Amino acid sequence: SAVKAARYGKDNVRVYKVHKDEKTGVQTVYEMTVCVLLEGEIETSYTKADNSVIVATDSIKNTIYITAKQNPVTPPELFGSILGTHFIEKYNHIHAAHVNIVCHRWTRMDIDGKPHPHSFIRDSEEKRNVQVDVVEGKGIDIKSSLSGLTVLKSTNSQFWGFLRDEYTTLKETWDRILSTDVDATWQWKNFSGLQEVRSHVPKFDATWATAREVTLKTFAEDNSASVQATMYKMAEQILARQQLIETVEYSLPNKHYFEIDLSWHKGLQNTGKNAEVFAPQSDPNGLIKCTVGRS
Amino acid sequence: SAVKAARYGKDNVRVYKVHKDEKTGVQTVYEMTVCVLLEGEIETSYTKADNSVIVATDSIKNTIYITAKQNPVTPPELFGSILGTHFIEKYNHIHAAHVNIVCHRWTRMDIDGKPHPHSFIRDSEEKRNVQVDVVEGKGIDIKSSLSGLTVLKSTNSQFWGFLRDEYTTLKETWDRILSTDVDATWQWKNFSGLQEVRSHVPKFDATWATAREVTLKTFAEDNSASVQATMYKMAEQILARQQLIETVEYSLPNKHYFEIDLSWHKGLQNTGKNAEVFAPQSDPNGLIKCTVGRS
Amino acid sequence: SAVKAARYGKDNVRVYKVHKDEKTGVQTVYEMTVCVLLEGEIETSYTKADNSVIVATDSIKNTIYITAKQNPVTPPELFGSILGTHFIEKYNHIHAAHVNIVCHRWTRMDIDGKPHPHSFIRDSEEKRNVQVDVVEGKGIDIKSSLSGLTVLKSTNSQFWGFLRDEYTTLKETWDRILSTDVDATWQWKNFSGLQEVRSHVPKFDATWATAREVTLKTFAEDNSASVQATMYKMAEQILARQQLIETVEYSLPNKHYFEIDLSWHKGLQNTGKNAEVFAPQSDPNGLIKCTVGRS
Amino acid sequence: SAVKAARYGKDNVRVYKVHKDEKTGVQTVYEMTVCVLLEGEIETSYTKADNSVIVATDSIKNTIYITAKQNPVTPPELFGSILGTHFIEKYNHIHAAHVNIVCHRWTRMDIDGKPHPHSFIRDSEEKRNVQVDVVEGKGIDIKSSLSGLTVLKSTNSQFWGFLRDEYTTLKETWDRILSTDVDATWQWKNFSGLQEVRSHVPKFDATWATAREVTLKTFAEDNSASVQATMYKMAEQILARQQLIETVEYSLPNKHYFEIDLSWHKGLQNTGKNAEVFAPQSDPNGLIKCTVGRS
Ligand SMILES: O=c1[nH]c(=O)c2nn[nH]c2[nH]1
Ligand SMILES: O=c1[nH]c(=O)c2nn[nH]c2[nH]1
Ligand SMILES: O=c1[nH]c(=O)c2nn[nH]c2[nH]1
Ligand SMILES: O=c1[nH]c(=O)c2nn[nH]c2[nH]1
Ligand code: NA
Ligand code: NA
Ligand code: NA
Ligand code: NA
Repeated sequence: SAVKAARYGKDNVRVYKVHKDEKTGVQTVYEMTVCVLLEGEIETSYTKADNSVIVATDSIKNTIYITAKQNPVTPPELFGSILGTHFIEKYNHIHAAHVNIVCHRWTRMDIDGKPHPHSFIRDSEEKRNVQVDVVEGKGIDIKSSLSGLTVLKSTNSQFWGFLRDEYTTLKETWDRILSTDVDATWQWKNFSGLQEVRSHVPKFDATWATAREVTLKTFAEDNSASVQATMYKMAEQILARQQLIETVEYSLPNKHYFEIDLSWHKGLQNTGKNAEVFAPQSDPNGLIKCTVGRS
Repeated sequence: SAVKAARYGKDNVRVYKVHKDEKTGVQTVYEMTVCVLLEGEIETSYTKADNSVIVATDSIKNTIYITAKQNPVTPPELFGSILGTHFIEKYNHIHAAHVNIVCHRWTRMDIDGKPHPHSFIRDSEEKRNVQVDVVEGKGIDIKSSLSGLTVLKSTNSQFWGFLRDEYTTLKETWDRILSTDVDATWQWKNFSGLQEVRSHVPKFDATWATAREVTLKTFAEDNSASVQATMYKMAEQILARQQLIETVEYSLPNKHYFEIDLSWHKGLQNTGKNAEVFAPQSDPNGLIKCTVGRS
Repeated sequence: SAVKAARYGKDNVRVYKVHKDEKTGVQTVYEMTVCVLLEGEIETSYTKADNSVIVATDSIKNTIYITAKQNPVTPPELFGSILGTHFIEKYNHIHAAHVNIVCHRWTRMDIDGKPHPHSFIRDSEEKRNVQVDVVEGKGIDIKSSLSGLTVLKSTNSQFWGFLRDEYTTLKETWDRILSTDVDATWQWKNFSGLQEVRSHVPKFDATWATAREVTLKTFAEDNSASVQATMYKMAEQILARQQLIETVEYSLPNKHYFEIDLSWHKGLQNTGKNAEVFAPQSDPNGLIKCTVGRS
Repeated sequence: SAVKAARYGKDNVRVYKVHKDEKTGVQTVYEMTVCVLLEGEIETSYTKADNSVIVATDSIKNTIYITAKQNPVTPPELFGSILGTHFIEKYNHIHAAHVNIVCHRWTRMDIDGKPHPHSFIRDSEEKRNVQVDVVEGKGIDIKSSLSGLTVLKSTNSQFWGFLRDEYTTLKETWDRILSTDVDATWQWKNFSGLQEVRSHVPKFDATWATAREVTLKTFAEDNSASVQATMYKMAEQILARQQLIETVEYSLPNKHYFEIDLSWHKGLQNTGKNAEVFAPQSDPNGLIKCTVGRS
């Protein structure tokens, strides 16, 4: 037998950082969960019990805290690039670092119409994520994403004209509920190293904001022919607005809400144009994916 | 042996309702999870296999949908009271109904600065709940609550002057992070029946809004001596603003964020006044509760 | 306003303890999650910011580890009683301690037909729990339980003869699937203090084993007329086998598995006597409870 | 813009099937959760709102139930292969089907030492999974796995001799606790189609059993030099025992249990050779992966 692939590191490292403006008294907090996995010339730890090649996962944990102390943690694309580069430069025999960061929302509270200097609320479990792969001699590959953005529209979704055969029971519809949890990922062109990532720093927050805005507006305004058609419209717009993105991937569940026929009870009308009360279905769910790139 | 207590019903009934304004084209959605448990002269279903006394839990499920079709589902205090009253009036041998409702957030989207007519976002997993106990001859008892409101302040929390003995290692502090998930319950005076609940309908949404506002402002503005002292201030204010509330109960975890001593690494300073990077602790957590009533 | 009730402490304290037999080399592990909440003369911490009355929750955490180091952690009824008694005896102004323990399964592995000396498997998420309330001058109240015991029988469950009215759509059946997650609690007679709890130590593990065995055998062998009737049979037997138990409470979900009519597809027969493929329903679910005591 | 990749289908389809032996009266149940995603000539549903190419996800759901009615559902490798093949053969424009199956445990109850004919228990949340990719003209690729197998050993694990530098605080140890949740995947050689999969049917259950047995015995008996070294030993043995497997992948968290220094309290000794009480850590955790193939 032979080791074909190996990676190891530390997962689920929770990190909080506070920034304190001495002039204004305003504080800003960041909270993330970080995973770092390393690859390199480490096969002998598996095959020969040679621990000399192992940077202990506990040390990886320490390094994450030290790096957060000495560097900006925002935008997460930058922090992830700094963290991954550290490992490949510091250790001769480590040749790739894989950094995943999940950013948790701490949104500044408004009290009496004014932003509070040091109080925050978790407004939703929506996350902003990055995956950064730093590979020696091959640069820095970054995939940015938003996830856990849960939306619903109560009309202006249709689904008709699909294939009908002996396995089909679904009725065509011209008015249904559409609800989903949005997972959207944009993949940046390869960067040559940290200097290049640093050169593009302002684009990271701006592109996240654009991706979010395009997703929300398109969902709200499209008279949707299907999840497929609506998601493609979102991806097309993101690619148009940021030239440094190579591909956009969406993964969308179709979280079904079923009509409830109540006509058995005193002829109560609750279907079609008379539908008011629906039964949300926990499972199963449609799952629709697409990756959109440039012509 | 004898049956000392019994209750049965349907849990986890998901319900969605849409309201459509024909004049303006605006749609408003409500989504809840409902549990209804019944009590009454039902012992023989347990002791003698006498199913004749059982209103099937499937029928309870149907009744929830029918009731939602025929009645307002907001405020949830009213809907719960209507639903519970139905069971005790309809069935001679059912003498109490226990209705629990969890309301899920569907907040209207703003697109380009204007409220969208039929698109919604789940902004946080904060819930608004009710527990309604309808008991034949004893009226309607309602407990309203908010839960899952997650907040953090990065300074203006202290904890010193506590008991110190041979079990104590905790250092006194004059500046710490305070973070919690708020669970707050206000218990209404007993209502004589549905007519009385109907008479107070506007107070339900207004009191929820007050409870939320008081919680947020007090958390943000109190220079907190302890979770205990801050929570008492919240409860006192709610009781002052709504005379029809008898008690307010808070249950607050203290979600700890620990300093990380990095001085072992190149004398890096990250404690006390120099603390910037902290380690959020998933467990254990303090848990602090109090019920506040009137003198 | 006045403080009507207050309790505070530490939740989610994970504890592991190992016992090592020096003679045989056999090791035995215990893992639990512990919560301890205290009550007493502590109102002033809430009303006056008087922390002098607060035993810090961090100190409660330390005490749990110290107590586990110095005492047996099994049976959990005993450990909980020792832990609660400590707080009311040590602190003059603390008058009640509420201890909740969840015991996690670590079952000794069999390798090649022989029990391994120091390797364990988590065989299911079934838990054994205790709630111990130690109240100064009022003794020790213990509720023992098992939870998370998930079972299914594929036949020998019926449900017919229930109330039928205009809200009823459920068909009577003489053969259905029955599946549930068992939550069973037995409440001991009040104990005067630790000496009395110590006197009954062997009864705790034996009664847990009896409760589990009675639950499994009754579920498997009863030709069930309803969840109600089957659960009552379980409770009756437990009360018969242990005189020191005052009440037994069961709380059982009815986790539905629905028939799927496939007759629309080539007249395929999959209902009634021909039912082979079913759709498990995640929600809603029936919920049936009963508390059984002595005549 | 252009569609670079697309797949869509139905996720979270829960399925139960019962087999009834008429001769013996013995019943056997199977429960799974199934996901099926399709690929093919479907770009126009995204780009042109052309639904004519869409096999509705609802129809995919129906097909799963129909297929389960007409075919064995065990071993899951076979069922997944039948299900995937159906889609590529039935629909001209569908060229790949991706089937994921999670099998849930329903283990026959022993009552009074004898196997019960129709009663089952969920003994642990361990799963047996398959991923089957059926690609037109390219055969059938199957990855089989077990997951959620949670184990702990209380001694006979070591970790010393790792890299030490200025980021290192971890002490070397010759005796620690090792606990993990095992995720193990074996990838079969490509099969030419269903006939070939059918030819190897007995190997599927036997290889799963071997993988499980090798994992448990190796974990229990290895005096482990590291997670890396122990996992490699497991993989090597599986590859030796089944020639039709090409690679074995393990992904193992290192779920840490920390010593608790209690010496501050009356010089209590609870570290090193005196360690009895430990603190399980929920996070962070090491994460160690390896893929082992043939020389
Ligand atoms: O088994 C281990 N492998 C590792 O890579 C490691 N790093 N810290 N502790 C560890 N234990
Ligand atoms: O066992 C049952 N008990 C009930 O109360 C019930 N209601 N619907 N189905 C049921 N099954
Ligand atoms: O606010 C607090 N209240 C308490 O009771 C406590 N105990 N430890 N830290 C604490 N913080
Ligand atoms: O938007 C949809 N896309 C689909 O592929 C589908 N299949 N069923 N319903 C559906 N809705
Ligand atoms: Na390197
Ligand atoms: Na009545
Ligand atoms: Na006392
Ligand atoms: Na095809």
